[PDB]
Amino acid sequence: VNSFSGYLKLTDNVYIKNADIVEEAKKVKPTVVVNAANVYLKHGGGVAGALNKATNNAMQVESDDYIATNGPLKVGGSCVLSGHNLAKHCLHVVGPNVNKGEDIQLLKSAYENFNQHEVLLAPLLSAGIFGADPIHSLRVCVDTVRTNVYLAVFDKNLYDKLVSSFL
Ligand SMILES: O[C@@H]1CCN(c2ncnc3[nH]ccc23)C1
Repeated sequence: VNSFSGYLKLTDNVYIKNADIVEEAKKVKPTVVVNAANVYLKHGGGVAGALNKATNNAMQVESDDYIATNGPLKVGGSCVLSGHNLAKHCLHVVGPNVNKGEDIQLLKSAYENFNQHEVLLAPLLSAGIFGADPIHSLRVCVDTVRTNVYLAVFDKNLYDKLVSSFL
């Protein structure tokens, strides 16, 4: 039993809700919140910009030190950093950005990072400003993640479409 509330159950392990991931994280304080990161951990917009703003830029400060030490992530890769005031940990995961011409097959690799964590709050990878089809992202999520994932879909209109089209 966990403290996530109001989710629709899609499969044995995937749950979905129309919600703002920032406000959800602040309420639940999950062990792991997933960020929709880029390889440089430049949290400008989308989910990343919103999470960083909620940390008063502490996420960006920590991220800049991470990059200075380690260099960029790989597309499809991830790193674990602090969750600041939002969660114990933040798993920064880089899904392909279609608006940069990145390979969509890497979306499965991106979701595989979730399997290293027993429970996560997460967005649909590569959705929103990353330019992928959210229905496809949800399909890859369900077919790749085996751990317990609580998906927050910000757009209510998008949430309703995701539920009604789910196979
Ligand atoms: O890529 C799409 C576009 C934005 N996005 C989000 N998902 C869940 N919570 C969020 N809060 C702020 C943005 C956001 C997914």
